[PDB]
Amino acid sequence: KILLQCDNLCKRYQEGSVQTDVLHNVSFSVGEGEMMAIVGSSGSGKSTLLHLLGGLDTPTSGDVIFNGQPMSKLSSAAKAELRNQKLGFIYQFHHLLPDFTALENVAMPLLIGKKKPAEINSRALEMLKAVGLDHRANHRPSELSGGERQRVAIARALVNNPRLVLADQPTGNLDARNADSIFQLLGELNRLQGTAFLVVTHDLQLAKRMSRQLEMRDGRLTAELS
Amino acid sequence: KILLQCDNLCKRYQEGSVQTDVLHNVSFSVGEGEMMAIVGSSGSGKSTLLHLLGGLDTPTSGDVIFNGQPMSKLSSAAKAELRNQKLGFIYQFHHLLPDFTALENVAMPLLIGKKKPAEINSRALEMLKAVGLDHRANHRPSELSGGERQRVAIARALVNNPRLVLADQPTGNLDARNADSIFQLLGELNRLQGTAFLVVTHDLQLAKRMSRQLEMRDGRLTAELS
Amino acid sequence: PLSLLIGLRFSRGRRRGGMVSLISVISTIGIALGVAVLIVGLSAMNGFERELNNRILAVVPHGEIEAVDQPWTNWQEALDHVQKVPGIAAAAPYINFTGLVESGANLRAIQVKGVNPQQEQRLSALPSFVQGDAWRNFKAGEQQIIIGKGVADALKVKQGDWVSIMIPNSNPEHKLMQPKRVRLHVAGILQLSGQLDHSFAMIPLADAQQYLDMGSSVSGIALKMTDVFNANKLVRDAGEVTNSYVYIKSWIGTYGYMYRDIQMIRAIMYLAMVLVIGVACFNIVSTLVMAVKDKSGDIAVLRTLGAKDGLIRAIFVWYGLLAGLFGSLCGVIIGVVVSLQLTPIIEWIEKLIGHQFLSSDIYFIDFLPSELHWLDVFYVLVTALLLSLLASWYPARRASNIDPARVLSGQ
Amino acid sequence: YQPVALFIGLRYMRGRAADRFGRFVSWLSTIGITLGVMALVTVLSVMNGFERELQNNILGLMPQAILSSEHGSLNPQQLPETAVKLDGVNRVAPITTGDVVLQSARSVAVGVMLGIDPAQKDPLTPYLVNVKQTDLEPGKYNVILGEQLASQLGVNRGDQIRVMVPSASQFTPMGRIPSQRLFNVIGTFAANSEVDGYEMLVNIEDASRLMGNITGWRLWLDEPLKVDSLSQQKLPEGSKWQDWRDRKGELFQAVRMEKNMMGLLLSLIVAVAAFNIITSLGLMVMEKQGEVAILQTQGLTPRQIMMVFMVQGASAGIIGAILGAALGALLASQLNNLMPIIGVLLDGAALPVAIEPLQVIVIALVAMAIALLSTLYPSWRAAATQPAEALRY
Ligand SMILES: Nc1ncnc2c1ncn2[C@@H]1O[C@H](COP(=O)(O)OP(=O)(O)OP(=O)(O)O)[C@@H](O)[C@H]1O
Ligand SMILES: Nc1ncnc2c1ncn2[C@@H]1O[C@H](COP(=O)(O)OP(=O)(O)OP(=O)(O)O)[C@@H](O)[C@H]1O
Ligand SMILES: [Mg+2]
Ligand SMILES: [Mg+2]
Repeated sequence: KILLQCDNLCKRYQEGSVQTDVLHNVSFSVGEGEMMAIVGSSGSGKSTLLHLLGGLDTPTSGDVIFNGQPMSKLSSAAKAELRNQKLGFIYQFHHLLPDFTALENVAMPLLIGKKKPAEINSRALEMLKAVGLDHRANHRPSELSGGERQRVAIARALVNNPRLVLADQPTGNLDARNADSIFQLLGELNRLQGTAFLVVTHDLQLAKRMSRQLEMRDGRLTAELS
Repeated sequence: KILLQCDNLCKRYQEGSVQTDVLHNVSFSVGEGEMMAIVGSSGSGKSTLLHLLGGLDTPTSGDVIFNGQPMSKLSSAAKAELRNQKLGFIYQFHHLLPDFTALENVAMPLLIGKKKPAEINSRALEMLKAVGLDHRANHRPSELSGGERQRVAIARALVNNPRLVLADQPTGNLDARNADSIFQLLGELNRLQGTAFLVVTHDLQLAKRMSRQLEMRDGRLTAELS
Repeated sequence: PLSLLIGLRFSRGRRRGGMVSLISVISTIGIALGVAVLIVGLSAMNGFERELNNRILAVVPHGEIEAVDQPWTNWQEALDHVQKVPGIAAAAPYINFTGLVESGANLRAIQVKGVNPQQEQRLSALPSFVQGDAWRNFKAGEQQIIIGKGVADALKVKQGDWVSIMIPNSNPEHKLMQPKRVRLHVAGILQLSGQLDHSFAMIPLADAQQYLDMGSSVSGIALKMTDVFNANKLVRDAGEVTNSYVYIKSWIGTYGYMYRDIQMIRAIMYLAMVLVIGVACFNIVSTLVMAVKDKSGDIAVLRTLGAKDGLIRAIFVWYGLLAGLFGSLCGVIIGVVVSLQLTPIIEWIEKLIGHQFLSSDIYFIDFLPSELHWLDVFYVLVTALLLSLLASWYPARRASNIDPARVLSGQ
Repeated sequence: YQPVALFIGLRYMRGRAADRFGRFVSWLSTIGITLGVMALVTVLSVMNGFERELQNNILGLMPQAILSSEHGSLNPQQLPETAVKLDGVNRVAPITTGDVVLQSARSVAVGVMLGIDPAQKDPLTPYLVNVKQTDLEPGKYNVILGEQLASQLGVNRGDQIRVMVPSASQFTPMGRIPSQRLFNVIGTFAANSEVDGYEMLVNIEDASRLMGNITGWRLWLDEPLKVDSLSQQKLPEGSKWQDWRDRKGELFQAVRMEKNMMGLLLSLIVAVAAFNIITSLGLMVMEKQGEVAILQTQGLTPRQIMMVFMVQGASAGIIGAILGAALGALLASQLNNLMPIIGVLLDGAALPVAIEPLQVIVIALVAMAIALLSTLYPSWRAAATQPAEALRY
């Protein structure tokens, strides 16, 4: 079965008289519990595609179907719920709230989901230990390093046990060992919770661990090349 | 040879009467034209050390001497001159002025240096083309991508032909091809003008192209372990 | 220049911004509003201050010197002995008494003041431009004389009607006797106001000498000065040369309660003006502080590239001038228009609202008088420009003195 | 905790700070609200204090209003004391007023007659000195004068005063003799007011008038400045209705002008203060447009974002209003003892009341409502932008 489908997805940018288009009828489908890599060149259009599939932007030339529900014909009272439980998102620059601690940052989607308290701390600490951040659970994002500021976002995406995780470069600020550990964690999560992963990566080595690879040369999702 | 020398400097943090020590007696030295790599695990303290060497933070112990002049005891005008004419810096998160264009961002160090406007635009355009960003000179940082923003920061660092470049993960958000091209450009710059490149990198195979490969762990600069 | 370029880019920074950003328009209409309310308040204060001088101080005379109830003709040097103290604009000998006016069984008590033939209008502005009546042509003969319009309540008279006059003896002895009740011809009516022009009449000093018995002695003196609220000092000072008995009361002494009320009113108005100045200057400094606090990150980035503190100072004084000059100019443009030609009568009902806020409460007209000074406007512009420069300067240097790595990280 | 909106709103206040100046930028809105509220309450207190002080000290001795009846020496037989039905009436007592010329052994002056029953208590009673309001027998023609007047014309205890009534004059074809009487002063009287200059009192029953005298009716006013609305009244032929504005007319004009100017200055203060609250909170909402993008990414309903920003606005406004009310009350109560306005005018003082229930309460509530309403639109505008669009900056 399929989980997230997009077809004829075109996005163009126009602020002044100058036009700049980034996508050319991108069409692909992701099934449940599926590894996937969207490795590609810089400036190709990987991040904007991820924004479009997540419902955080308007494609204006197509539609994205999530679990049979198109994203355009969705009320704000329903988009929020989908975005809170069914889908998790990791930004490329790991946008964190710079007034909460790391523990509160990881536990924020659990608070938003109206979960009953006194185990929110347990799940947040479990995820912070899983990404390897037990000793930095009281530091604000301003007091965190760039490498471990990314792990907070990674844990925040995975703390709610979603169905599909859209990761935008979850590796670029990490070393090889931490990247390997986090990819093992993602594989373990797929094995147990069955969560599909759509990861945009620049590291070609760990991209081979992904079940499927795409290219996105110049805004078109080609099958495979280099 | 020598150009920059660290005299047993160490850094601690007081996060509200709580001590979290981050550095332990760093006493390494670098010559002129020596391309250096620092490698370490995430959260070890590479970026704090790089900030300390550039004069952007207080060492709270020891001192950093630039070819005979300590950075602790220096006039504000002299510090600004040093930072503008003979020291380039690449931030890990490429802080660029958001209201200016890419060309204006790259040309900004030349404008502060009081150069002739005829050559400023030519030099900025040449440096923008060097990182392969010719087709985005009119784009604001909000209209650029992660890789393009990183390349703009790299071009801004090298646009003034400094004697020493402090790079903090210059190829974090780049693919393999662009990272290889950037490192090649760094090599050509080192061979032509003789500028030392103190680069912090998370990539191991790309760090093998350096003269010395110091590994920094737990606030200490080990000779070589991994 | 580079600093002006950076300041203008900061002004138009938000997105494309069209012409200017949200921070720019919010920071430039606060200055305009402050300047407008400042000049409006100062114009209203000047308009009220003119009213007190015209309607209260000019109406009543200041100071006196009384006689020893004996024939005292040696007073011709008084007009030469009032210029010893500077500030005495004019002086005029005068006489006062009381009487009755009869016209159709409408007797009314009237105090009557005798004035100098030539100094009746230079001494004070009261009997000068009331109605342009048949004054300044009385002579010693032609005893027809002027009275206020408000005295003709039960009396129906005009410029030529005849009335009766009752006078007392006022002999120079220990006590008083029966009144003489010597009648006289009086004709002529003026109009000044409704408060003083109720039971007040006017007589010459020339015709007061005959049918009287003090031997052409002018008992009282009159004075006018500039320091009206300080006038107690100069009245005593000018009375150094006098007869054996001298009284040094003035408008302050005779009307102490009215003077106290006037001083209280002035103090309250000055307190309210100080409050307006304090409030209308806070929204200027506060809004410009937030802009620089927002731009602190770009200040750090500029300091990283090697920008000297002089460059940042120039950038932010240009930023303050751009946010201040346009705002102050718009402020004076709107304020001078709304103060010189105030919105006369369009105040009845405001725009339709879902819930009316405190309807049928106390409603007051804003201001009838307003004086254009064209000098306090310059002071308001100077203080607005100075405050705009000062507000966008201290946070600039405060952010410039921090290490770039700390502030750029978000600390 | 469970109310996530309240938690985020409380955490948005009490920011990172870590500096003396860092707290100032976060507390700018609270400081502005406090300044506006304090200025409003202290200026209202000063205004009300002046109005009350002038009202008491001037119109607590002179008749605020009186009717007229001169036909037949009218008694309440035509209409009892309950004849007046106008609003703002609190008490009515008999009175008799008119201009009278007083001749002494050495001087002649003028005054106004006051008719006060010995049994009836008048507002001028407590200021009597050395006398106990006695000797005002109907049979005796005893005269009460004023201290200022008595010093002015030189009359003390044990003297005689000739009384002439110009209004009550019998016109005949011999002379022009008005009503003439001889009164004896058998007491010392005083009052600390302007009215002491010409106050003088007698019994109502006297033959001072032609006919055996006119009988007015003193009418106390709950609002002595309401007199502009004295149009609704009834009176018989040959008489009229009178107000306190017949005397001190320039005082009434000055009071009206001062009230108008104070109202204008109040409007200016409100206009400046309301603008500062509206813009500062809107800019605080607009500045954190990236935070709401992250919250919407995590799954926050726009209603929840509106609640977050409304909670922050309320938390700022309540503290600002309370601090402003406290500071304004303290400044009003200490405008003279502390002497903050050192450059005080000569013989000039400011009198406050700082009345609580109707002045310092509604202002704070209006300020809090303005703080609430200023936040709603910017939060709605920020919640409409796409999360990936706002986060690009
Ligand atoms: N106020 C603070 N400023 C900076 N680092 C702090 C502070 N308080 C605690 N720390 C911790 O000190 C360490 C310093 O690490 P640093 O910021 O230099 O990054 P790093 O080791 O180069 O990491 P990476 O390259 O993976 O981002 C981190 O673990 C950080 O969480
Ligand atoms: N608002 C915009 N106006 C114009 N061009 C834009 C706009 N937003 C994005 N672009 C361009 O469209 C392309 C899409 O960039 P995108 O962020 O998808 O790249 P990327 O592959 O993720 O980058 P990186 O390698 O830096 O991570 C880029 O070339 C970018 O410059
Ligand atoms: Mg991207
Ligand atoms: Mg780092």
